[PDB]
Amino acid sequence: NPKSDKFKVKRFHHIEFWCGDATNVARRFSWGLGMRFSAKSDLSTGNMVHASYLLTSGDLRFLFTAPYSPSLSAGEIKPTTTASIPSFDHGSCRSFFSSHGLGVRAVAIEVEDAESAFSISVANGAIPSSPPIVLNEAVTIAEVKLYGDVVLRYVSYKEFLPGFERVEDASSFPLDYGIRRLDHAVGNVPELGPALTYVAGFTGFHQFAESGLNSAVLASNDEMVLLPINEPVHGTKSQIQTYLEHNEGAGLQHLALMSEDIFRTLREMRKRSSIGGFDFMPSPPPTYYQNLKKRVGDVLSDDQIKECEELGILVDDDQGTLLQIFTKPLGDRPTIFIEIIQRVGGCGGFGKGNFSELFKSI
Amino acid sequence: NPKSDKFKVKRFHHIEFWCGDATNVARRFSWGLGMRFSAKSDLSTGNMVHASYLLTSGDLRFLFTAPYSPSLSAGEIKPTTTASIPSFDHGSCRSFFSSHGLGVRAVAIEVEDAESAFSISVANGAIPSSPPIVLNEAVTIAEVKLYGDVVLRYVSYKEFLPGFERVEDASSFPLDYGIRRLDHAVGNVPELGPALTYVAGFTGFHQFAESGLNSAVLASNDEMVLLPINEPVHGTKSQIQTYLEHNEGAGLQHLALMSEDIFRTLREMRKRSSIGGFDFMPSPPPTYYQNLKKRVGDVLSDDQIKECEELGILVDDDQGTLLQIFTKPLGDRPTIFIEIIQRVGGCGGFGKGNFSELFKSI
Ligand SMILES: O=C1CCCC(=O)C1=C(O)c1ccc(C(F)(F)F)cc1[N+](=O)[O-]
Ligand SMILES: O=C1CCCC(=O)C1=C(O)c1ccc(C(F)(F)F)cc1[N+](=O)[O-]
Ligand SMILES: [Co+2]
Ligand SMILES: [Co+2]
Repeated sequence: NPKSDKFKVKRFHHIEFWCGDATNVARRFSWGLGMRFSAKSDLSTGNMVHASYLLTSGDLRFLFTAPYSPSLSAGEIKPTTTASIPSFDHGSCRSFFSSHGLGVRAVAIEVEDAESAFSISVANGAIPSSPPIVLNEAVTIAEVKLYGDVVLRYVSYKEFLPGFERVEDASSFPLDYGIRRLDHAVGNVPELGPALTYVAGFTGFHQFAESGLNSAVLASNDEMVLLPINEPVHGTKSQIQTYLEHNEGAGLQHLALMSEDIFRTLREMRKRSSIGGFDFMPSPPPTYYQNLKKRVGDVLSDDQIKECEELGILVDDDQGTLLQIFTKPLGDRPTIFIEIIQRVGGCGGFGKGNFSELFKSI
Repeated sequence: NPKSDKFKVKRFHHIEFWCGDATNVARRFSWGLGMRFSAKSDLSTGNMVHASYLLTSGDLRFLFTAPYSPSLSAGEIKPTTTASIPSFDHGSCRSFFSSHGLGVRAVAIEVEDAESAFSISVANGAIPSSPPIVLNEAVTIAEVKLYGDVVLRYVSYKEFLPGFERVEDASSFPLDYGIRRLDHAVGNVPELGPALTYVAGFTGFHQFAESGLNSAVLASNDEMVLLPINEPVHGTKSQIQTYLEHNEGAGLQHLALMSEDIFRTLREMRKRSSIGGFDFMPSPPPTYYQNLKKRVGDVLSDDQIKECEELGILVDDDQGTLLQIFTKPLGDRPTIFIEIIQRVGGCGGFGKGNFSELFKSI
């Protein structure tokens, strides 16, 4: 950990999904994941450009943005626009959604100064996506191309964003399953070589870490933001190659959401998989948990290990051990999905040893 | 009722929504309305063109179709395609979804013969949308332009559709709130004149029926399919004019879903409005229900009338009385919404008298 970050980054701020209808996506994710309706920005607030709805579960913030009819804001220009997120564009959102479907547009990171972070990034090789825009003389947002069509959004403060309105405490249900923070966001790239040296080039992020894939992890000075990047290899399958085929290019593979009580979260979500929520990947056979008594027998009690077999949880090092489960793809395309992890910054790893442990069941 | 239908139509068959992501829309509607996951047609079944998911609640069938990546079916042509619905097209679906957002694409009606119904319709002035296609030598589907970009789909049998697969009885939750059938589907048109004489021209459907709108209803020989069409008037507001502005053209305004126990359905849905379901329109003041004892006092008991005020239900003629409630718009745009009705074919009317009864509260 040389702490070679070119500028001071704080932590993950929010994740912005781009879809054609932000309502139906925000309603499903809120029920399937337990994120309360936080803030809104649409025609009811005065936004004639895009409809944005924020879901929050602890510190995690999920934003869902969809475009309106361009004729509504036809009489507007950028200086007098009414969009809460000035980085928005009708052409880019419909191009992003027609090429990738439902996917993550921007991985937002809170920094010390967004205007300074934009200049240092661009001067070190970052492709500028959106110039720094000041908002109500309090919030500043900037965006640079991350990989594919996903952009890295810098945000700095001196409340979510201006223009948004906090929903009424009675008009929103305080849903909460246990998810608190965003752990890491992983993206798939055809070549990790040019990608790892690019992202770490304008950020100074240091590297934190039969296979079917090759991957490495970038992290900040305190390992609070973690950006793993994968690359496929041919000669097996290669589920990451099928990602690039169905996603039609690079993009964010999965979001890792941290929870305080992974058993309560998986109990709340598995009871909702078939009533609007999210379906989980197939659980490993008891052979996997028969070997769990040998790997984490001294780390976990048999009553708790057997409970992991009931929910189908994957366990896996030196600094500590982590628990993890993977949700099925979040939409029609077999692309983006969700990973629920519990650690006991970046302690426990990323379940890289589970690839060999899962094959041992056969 | 002259029974002047040019061909024998049976009843409403299904409704097909067109969105960019069929999963998130089908998961929300199933939880918010109580429709079980019926059949699917996607890559898991062999469809490399579109992802379609059928929701059923009694006889009502809601279909949700979204396009895949065109490169997946790039090596296919129409004779050797793998799409379950041959009427599908990547260009039309993305054009429909980029112009109208989430909306109804096809109002399907079961007929005696789809090939004959297509020929009689086209020969009487219908604009052909999709030619008749035979499916597994058992099902025949045909489509003609209805109004705007909505098309009227004819379907005839000799199971939903071939290519689809019935989901497993264990992999689907038997959700059921009480909705059983589709009553009527209403569309907004800039001019009902050219629209009413067009739709009734190639179908022979007879007319069944300060205002802010002008409307008329078309119906079959047995009044089992009901297609009301509205037109705005300027000089008030005009919520139908705002429909044509946000929908960017004509389209289906609202779907009327019939239920057997309107009180149970509204009790199941109102408890789910803030947890992924559908929000309802504002309920009328008790002044509206103070006049309910004078209009339907001899038609309903005070214990049941007071219960209608708790759920905020609208009541309204000669043949009988009907109950009705309107859901808020189903997505980002203030366009398409849902109406829950209970009748005691087409008996009770369409709540046309509620416009004057609602204004009496002031
Ligand atoms: O967290 C990461 C990034 C590094 C490599 C990786 O595959 C990670 C996964 O989240 C992960 C871990 C384990 C498995 C397993 F073993 F279950 F297949 C799968 C994944 N994965 O591809 O998401
Ligand atoms: O069913 C119809 C079609 C004919 C006219 C009409 O407006 C119908 C409605 O479903 C309806 C009825 C009453 C109201 C009221 F009174 F609550 F405003 C509103 C509608 N509507 O526009 O859907
Ligand atoms: Co991960
Ligand atoms: Co109606």
